[PDB]
Amino acid sequence: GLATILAISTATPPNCVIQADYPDYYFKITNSEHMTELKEKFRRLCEKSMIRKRHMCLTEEILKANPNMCLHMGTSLNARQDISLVEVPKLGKEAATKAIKEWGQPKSKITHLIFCTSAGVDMPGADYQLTRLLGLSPEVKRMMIYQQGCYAGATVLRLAKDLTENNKGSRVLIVCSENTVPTFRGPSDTHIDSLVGQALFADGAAALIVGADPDASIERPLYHIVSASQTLLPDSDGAIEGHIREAGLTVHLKKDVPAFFSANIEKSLVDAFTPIGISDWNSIFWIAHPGGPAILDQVEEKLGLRKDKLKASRHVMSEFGNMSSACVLFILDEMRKTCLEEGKATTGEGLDWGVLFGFGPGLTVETVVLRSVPIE
Amino acid sequence: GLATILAISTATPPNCVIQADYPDYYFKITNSEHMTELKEKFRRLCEKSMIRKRHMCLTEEILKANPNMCLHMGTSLNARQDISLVEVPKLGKEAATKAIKEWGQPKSKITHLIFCTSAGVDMPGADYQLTRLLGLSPEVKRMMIYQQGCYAGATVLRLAKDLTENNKGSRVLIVCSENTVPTFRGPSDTHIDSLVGQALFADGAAALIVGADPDASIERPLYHIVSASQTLLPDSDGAIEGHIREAGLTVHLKKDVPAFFSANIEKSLVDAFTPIGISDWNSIFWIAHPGGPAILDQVEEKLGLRKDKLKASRHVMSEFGNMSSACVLFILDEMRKTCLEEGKATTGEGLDWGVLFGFGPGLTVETVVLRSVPIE
Repeated sequence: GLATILAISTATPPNCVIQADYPDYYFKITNSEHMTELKEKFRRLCEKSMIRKRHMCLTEEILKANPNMCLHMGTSLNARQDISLVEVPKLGKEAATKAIKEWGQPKSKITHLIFCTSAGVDMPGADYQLTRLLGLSPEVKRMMIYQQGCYAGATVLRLAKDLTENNKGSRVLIVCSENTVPTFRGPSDTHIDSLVGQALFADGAAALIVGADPDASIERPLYHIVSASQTLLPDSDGAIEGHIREAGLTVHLKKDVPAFFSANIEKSLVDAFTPIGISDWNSIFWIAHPGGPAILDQVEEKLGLRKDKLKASRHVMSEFGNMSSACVLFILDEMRKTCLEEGKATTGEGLDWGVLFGFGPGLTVETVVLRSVPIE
Repeated sequence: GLATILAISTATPPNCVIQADYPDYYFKITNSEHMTELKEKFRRLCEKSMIRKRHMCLTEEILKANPNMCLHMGTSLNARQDISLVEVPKLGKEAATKAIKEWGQPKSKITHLIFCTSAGVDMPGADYQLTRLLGLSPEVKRMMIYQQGCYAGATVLRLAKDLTENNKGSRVLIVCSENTVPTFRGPSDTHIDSLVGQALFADGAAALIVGADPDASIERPLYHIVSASQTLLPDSDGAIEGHIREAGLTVHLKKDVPAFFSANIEKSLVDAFTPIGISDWNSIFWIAHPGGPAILDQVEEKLGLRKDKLKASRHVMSEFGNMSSACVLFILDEMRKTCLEEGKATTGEGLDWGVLFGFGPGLTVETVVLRSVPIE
């Protein structure tokens, strides 16, 4: 009885920004059009991002009401909190409602809730807000995963596996909800790494139902969570940092983040798949947190992946940008929907075994081994 | 094979404040001595707190260097973060080293780390900092429980139970580390509830080793974690709130918080103990988060507990104050040490079954059922 994903749904705020137009908009809304060379640098970041569009509850109108958010380091945490702390459970509820509808069982059967966001902290947390918004049972067992950044979409699966497998009959609702409200800020020609965030980060929420021992008469498995690991990369201290400050969430990068991930990723593959007898990385299906396009390019190069292995991952990046923890969950939804639509033999692009990677601060790699489910 | 507590240790910062002297010190350091009636109110809060002393890394010297922290609502989150983000894993390391020493096994056998704090958020988190400070394996499986307030000492036991029981051979290190750096602030005669926090909150860290299937030749069980539940109290929305703002962590209370907990606590007892055939609440040993003295008084009254049932809980409150998540772990250490010293028959004051309560925002009650271990 492995933890099994039984439903997936997603949600995004209606407001959408076209990446091709973002450099003009961003340098206008931040009053930085005189920064002609930095605008060109940002234009190249956006072109290289391989993102077509991003959803953002931050509208021009809200930014106009919050000018300190358009500065690079304007005092603005309170304004960011006021917006984000409402948005996070609101967007998460939209995804959760759809996931519960697909699942088809009463919400009273939800025994556990995992909520995950890096978009703003509060007491009680977004898990409490979502519980009240959805009308979950007051006895729902909640785990609130705050501020773990971009690997946390795999973290919640690692958590959900132990929760559901140790508690017979349990059904876990997972909700990840992320947005750019804490990180949006104006440009600085001494903080280029902050510009990278302005080119990549986006809003989105994903919700899943997870449970061991599915009842085949009422539930439909999509993926089985076989194993889940976490590791810190050698000599990587300080590569990615995010600080929660009076100016909001500031982001700090070293140059060769992609090099660390690509140089170390095969060790996670070896540890996870050699015990199963698997060594051909093109023979498994892939879900890779795509928030750094260079990371996927370099992993693909390093391992010699066929250019289609990362297609669903890069697809979600193109249509949605870096939604932090939400991305890998969006990608799972994309994969199982595409495989059903195309008559593939399994929810894992016709393959039996799969890998799901989360990447983020540490540097941390989360490695989840999945089994697909046959499609008949 | 139940999750079993195998070692407990604690740590506090050296700087200690005597409660009898705190009202004079507090109104002097905050330049509020003209607030004679509010000082009398605060003096009564401190006298009624039943706290003798509290440990605090916040010294007079640090406060003198950070005058905005002595205002009621001075911009000061950055200053608070700069202090707290270093202190939290530092104090947690002191407790973890001692717990690992008591446990007696190599740190390479630690497979999971749970870190818990409400004293400040950062990316990577305090779990990462502690892992590097202690030299844990880079593959240690980490869970970072941020900002869950005062019930989170039971939350980490609920988490640790599922982690260790679902992973054969696993050994979990739990560290809770809390301090007053985010919440210390000057008085306001329109924010009386903030004064309550100034009378109660304290610094402390606790660390445990938890594992299922102890090896009796090298390990010594103290408590078994039988069950763990969480529930939200009816009609309690908004009773306790904490907001992370430009002025730090602000705390907001309604009047009858103790009434909600005492009125609802027996339902948690019934749900947890009736299935085991237990109904006499004086026949189990008690660990109760003591951070609200009125809560313990009213629970004792409501249930008719003999006046000694809460002795270890009130003892930790007297000697250490409200250390948030750390308290219930300090209390477990106190109980097992006292029972060994006094020749009691079990680590649970001679009784076989016990209850551990966490109380906090929601309103949330965490209910952990424990079994004691015989003492021979």
